[PDB]
Amino acid sequence: VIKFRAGVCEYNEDSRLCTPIPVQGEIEIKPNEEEELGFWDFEWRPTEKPVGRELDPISLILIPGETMWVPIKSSKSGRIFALVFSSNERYFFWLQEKNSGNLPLNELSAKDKEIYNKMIGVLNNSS
Amino acid sequence: KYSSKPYKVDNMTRILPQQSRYISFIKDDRFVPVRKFKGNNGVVVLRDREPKEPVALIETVRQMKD
Repeated sequence: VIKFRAGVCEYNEDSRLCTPIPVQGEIEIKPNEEEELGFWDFEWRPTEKPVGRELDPISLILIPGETMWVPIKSSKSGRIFALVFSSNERYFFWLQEKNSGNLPLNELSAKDKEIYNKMIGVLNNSS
Repeated sequence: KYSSKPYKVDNMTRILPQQSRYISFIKDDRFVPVRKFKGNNGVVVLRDREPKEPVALIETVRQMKD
């Protein structure tokens, strides 16, 4: 329905700083095959599988009423998408296009008002 | 034309039946087959060396379409 471009980083969490790696990947937003789940799913397009780590076309599910949107968790990097789960093996995303990075980042990821009206509205909406 | 001592080049090179005879088996090239004597024309075979790590990979057409 809506095309989107992103990537993934490692799982190591110490200072909440994960350095992205030039890995080719794409994620798409589709509710389900039969649309019987009631919420949009985040999948991974089978583009490239770099050797040296574990990468497979595995899907991802979201739980409404739990995950909260943090604009950025990192004081060094930028445009780090933070979706908080419970023991779900979180998968961090990143925005491919670079609109920023030359200015201090507090709530800035893509747009303060635009992004705030996206993930919050989808969180409360459930089918 | 003539023949001389073989030297190493990069991957995906055109090899004639007279060109393959001088291919040498060295652990640097990771050649460990069962036959142990090769260099004829056609496609050769490389037996699994270390199961703990793969040898290498290059982007091909079959990987995407198959």
